[PDB]
Amino acid sequence: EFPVVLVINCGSSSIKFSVLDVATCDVLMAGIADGMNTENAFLSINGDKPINSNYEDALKAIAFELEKRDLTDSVALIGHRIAHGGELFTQSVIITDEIIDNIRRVSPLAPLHNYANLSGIDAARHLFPAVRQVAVFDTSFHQTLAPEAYLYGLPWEYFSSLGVRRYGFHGTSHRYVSRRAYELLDLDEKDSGLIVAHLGNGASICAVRNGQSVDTSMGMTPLEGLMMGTRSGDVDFGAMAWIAKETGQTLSDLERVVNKESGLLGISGLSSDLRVLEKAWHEGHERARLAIKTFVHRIARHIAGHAASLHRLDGIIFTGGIGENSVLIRQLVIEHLGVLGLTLDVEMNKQPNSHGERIISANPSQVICAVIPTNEEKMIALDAIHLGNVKA
Amino acid sequence: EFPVVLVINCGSSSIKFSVLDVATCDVLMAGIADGMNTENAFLSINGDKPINSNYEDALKAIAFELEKRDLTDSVALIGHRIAHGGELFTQSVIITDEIIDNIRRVSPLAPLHNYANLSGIDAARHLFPAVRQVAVFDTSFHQTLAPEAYLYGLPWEYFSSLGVRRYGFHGTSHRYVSRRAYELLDLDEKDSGLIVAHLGNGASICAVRNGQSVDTSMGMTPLEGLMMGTRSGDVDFGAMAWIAKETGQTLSDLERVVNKESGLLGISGLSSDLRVLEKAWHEGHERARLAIKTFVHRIARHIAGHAASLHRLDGIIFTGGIGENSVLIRQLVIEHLGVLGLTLDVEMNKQPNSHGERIISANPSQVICAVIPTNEEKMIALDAIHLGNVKA
Repeated sequence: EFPVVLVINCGSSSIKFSVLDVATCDVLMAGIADGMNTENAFLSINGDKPINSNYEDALKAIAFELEKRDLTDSVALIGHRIAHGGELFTQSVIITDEIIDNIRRVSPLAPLHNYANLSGIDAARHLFPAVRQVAVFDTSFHQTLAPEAYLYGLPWEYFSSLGVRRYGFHGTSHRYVSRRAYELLDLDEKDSGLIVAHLGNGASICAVRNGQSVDTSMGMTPLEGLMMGTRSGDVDFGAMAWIAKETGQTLSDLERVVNKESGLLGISGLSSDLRVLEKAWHEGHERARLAIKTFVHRIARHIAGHAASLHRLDGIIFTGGIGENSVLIRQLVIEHLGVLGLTLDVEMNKQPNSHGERIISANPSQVICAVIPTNEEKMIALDAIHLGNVKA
Repeated sequence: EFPVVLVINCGSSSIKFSVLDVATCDVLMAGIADGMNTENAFLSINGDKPINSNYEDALKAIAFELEKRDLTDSVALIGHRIAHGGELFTQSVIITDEIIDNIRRVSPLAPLHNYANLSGIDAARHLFPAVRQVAVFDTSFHQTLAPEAYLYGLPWEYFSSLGVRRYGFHGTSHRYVSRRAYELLDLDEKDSGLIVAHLGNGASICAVRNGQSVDTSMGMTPLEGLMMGTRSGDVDFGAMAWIAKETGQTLSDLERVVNKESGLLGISGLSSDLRVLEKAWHEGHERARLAIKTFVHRIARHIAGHAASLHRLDGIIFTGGIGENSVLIRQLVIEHLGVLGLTLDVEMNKQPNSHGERIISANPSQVICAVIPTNEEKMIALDAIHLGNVKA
């Protein structure tokens, strides 16, 4: 019958979706319902002919587009991406009224995206009442973190009553990539130490000991850790308090600066795109050079820092938009980690992403370096497929 | 004639002082003029019989105490501890009107302590007009940091116009300890990679490549990096912004919490003193255990992170109150760094601080581990003595 999985990702102003074959996890259809909540909303199926509304309206359009393509009868599972699962979700679950209630409980931890996810769930339940639906969380993989790894240095009341703690993100990616690495590197999952560098527009490092996440660079919010596209990353709180006095800016004013105006875009004053910055550096632009150098320095710093949660380091894995495609960043990051005895294979590192799961380190390297393309829709689908066998 | 150096440290509410022999750098007198700016002020010479006023009043008392001890005629040099030298000071200098003017320029970077230092300089110039006086800066050693190491991910204007950047502290300690390490470990200064862990009430890590500071854990303020006695250390700015909404606290309200109420005291809810917390952990107290475990985790994390600024790691050096005396912390931190191939010599690590400069790592260790007691007054004096030969 060739059943399919409908993967849904509801952002603050967009609904991204994919349709994957159950047997192969091949993408059969992809799209994005952009410009949400605004009066102008457009659906772009397969990147062609935009056609012109609330969250349910956009999904009803997608459902009617699958109905006219005769795929509605093949949708056996629906996968939902949830931004934040708090401490309540440690893995992917079958959606029920209880799960919805519990997602709503943790929604204050991400008031923007989580309510959009619930809107996507409410709509998909209305349109597909007979289809099994699953929730896959960004945070769930990092719930194996020890208290010493997730606690902040703040007073205990902030953690006990307010729930302030490290959660970490890109967890679905970090899990997927780690699983693939045991195959590629011929490692035993239960006797392994990996560092996964997820480098995209948002970026995080994760240390994976014996199949479990033990440290990750993002905190309670996606703002901590690595410097990113428009995100500052680690920043001295005293420096932020010093700025507030000099500029007369509040905490909310500076939160927007840290999130939207900082990072690669902030230092260079040009772009959050590395392709632009690399060219500018070769064209002699110094602020683009510094932005990249700082980006690399902070990546090296966190990769090495995260390695302290491992007993033995077996592999460093690059993934995400930047991790998969930037030959320069990988070279610089690896060369910034000679202290861990890394040796780069320059020609292998030059190979484009089309070569997929690949080794980029030379033989004398003490630690294997690799690129593994991340596929978050596939992991969502694979979780959905596995949960498809359940009788509940 | 046996000339001496008068070392002065002016805090926000105290004047600490020592008198060191020029030839040996042996402490001949030590004291503290505490309770400054308040109406009750007491001078404690050698920890006996407190005797009972502005910054000049307290120093005039010290000067009269040296006059009655017949040492005033032996004071050939006066050393001043300056909290912050901005970007203007890269080393210890002979104090002139120009230097004073320039210290005043950078005093907005530390409005509390720096003006107290200038008050100590103004007073010491009044009391000892014929004595050479030198300034030694907490920040100066970290001025060798590359832009990639000291820049934050914030927009460029914050660095260019406001001067927001990493400065780092304990620089005098980090320099001194690093110099001693080349002797103890038989290393060539110009071909070496050290990590210095300064663990006291305030704590910082510093990476020293070829004699130069290349990375350090504190930032623009002493609030960034390691979790400390009452300091939180690295904290997600988004988490702080999240708290502000829930509690209704401002940025200044949270700065005091981060600085005075957090850290070891914050998590344990008991003490900032490790001796208390160690006993409590053995007595079964869980929050004291977690405070120490988090303290160690964050130390391990930064030591390993800082090692990425080195090409070869030769030694890890412990110093400061905790680094010198805490057998437990050293054991746990080293055992948390098996990834760097560290091997602890348990019996050597048990040796008390009276054994001074000592190796605590076993032979199979890939990296030498050592304790080197820090002496900031001596480094101030040694800088003063060297600058004593100058004709200006």
